[PDB]
Amino acid sequence: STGSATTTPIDSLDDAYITPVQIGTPAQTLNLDFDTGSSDLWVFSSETTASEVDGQTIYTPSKSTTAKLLSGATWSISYGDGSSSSGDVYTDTVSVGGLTVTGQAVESAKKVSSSFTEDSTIDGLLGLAFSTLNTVSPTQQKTFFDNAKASLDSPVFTADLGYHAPGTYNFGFIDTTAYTGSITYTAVSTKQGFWEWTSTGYAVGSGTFKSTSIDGIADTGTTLLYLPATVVSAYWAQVSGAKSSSSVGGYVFPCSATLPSFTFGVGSARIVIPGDYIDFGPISTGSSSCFGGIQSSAGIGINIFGDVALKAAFVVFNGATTPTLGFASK
Repeated sequence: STGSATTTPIDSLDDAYITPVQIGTPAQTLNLDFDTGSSDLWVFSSETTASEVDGQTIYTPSKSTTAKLLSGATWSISYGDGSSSSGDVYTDTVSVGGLTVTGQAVESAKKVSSSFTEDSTIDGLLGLAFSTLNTVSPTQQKTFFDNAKASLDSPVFTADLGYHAPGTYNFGFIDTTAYTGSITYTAVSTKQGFWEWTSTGYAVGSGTFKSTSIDGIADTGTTLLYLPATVVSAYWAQVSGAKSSSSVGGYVFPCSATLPSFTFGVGSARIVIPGDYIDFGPISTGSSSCFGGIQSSAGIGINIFGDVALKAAFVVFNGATTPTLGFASK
C-alpha cells in the first residue's frame, strides 16, 4: 500500500505545516502537525477542557463506531518549546492520504497548554519519530508509520515541505519526479529515539564550505534551524546589523536586509537553503527588526534540522531494518 497527502503552511511565515488526517467511522478529519521529532498521535477532542479549546476541530470518539477506549492508558508529553498536553487513549481507524491503519492509538487530550489553545489551525500532532519515545502508559503504543510499515510497498515515508506553499508527505514510495539529481543517504542513530544524523559541514552564502561534523535531528515539528553557536555566529556576521537579542530570544536582523543562503552537507552532497527561507518576519507587528530562521542550539542540548532546513530538500525517512535518511535537492 501507499499514501499521499498534501501538507500546508499554517500561516504566511511557514510557522508549521498541517496535514489532513481521517480518524474514526464515519471519518472525522483533523488537521495534524506531522512531527518527526516525537512519537505520539494526539488530538483535540470532546474530552479537552472546554476553556482550552479555541477554534480547533475536535475528535469525538463517542461518534466513531470503531473507537475503543484503551483501558487504563494515559499519556502526557512536554515539547522542547515548553508546550505540553495530556489525556487518555482510544484505538481507532486512522487514514492519511489513502493509507489506512486499524487499531491506531489516538491519544485524546484532556489538557493542553496555552500555546496549543492559542493556535486554532493545529488540531493535534502525528508523531513520526521512533516508537520508543511514545508516552502512553502503562503500555507504550506504536506510531502511525510503525503500524503501517509492514503493509507499505517500501518501508519509507518522505517529507517535501514547501516554502510559502503546500507540499507533500508520501508513505510507502519515493516520487522520483519530486526532486532533482540523486538522493544522498546518510546513517541514522536511533539511540535517542530521533532521526539523528551527522551533517558533514556548512557554507554561508558564496563562502567556502567548512568540513565539520554536526550531529542533529531531522525534525519536521520544529520551525527553525538550530545549530552550534559558532556556526550561527558565522552566518549572522554576514548580515549587516544582525545581533543576538536576549530580550527577543535569538538573532534578529534588519527587515531591510537581503539574507545570504546557508548550505549544509549530506555526505559529499550539499543542500542550499535560500536566504529568503531564513526570514521569519517582524519580531512584533510593524517592527523593522526581523526574526532569524537560523538560531543557536546552545540552550537545547541537540542540533535541530527543522523546517527551515528540511523545506530546502526532498527528505526520505527510511524505516528499513537499519534506518537511514536521504536528502535530495528539488
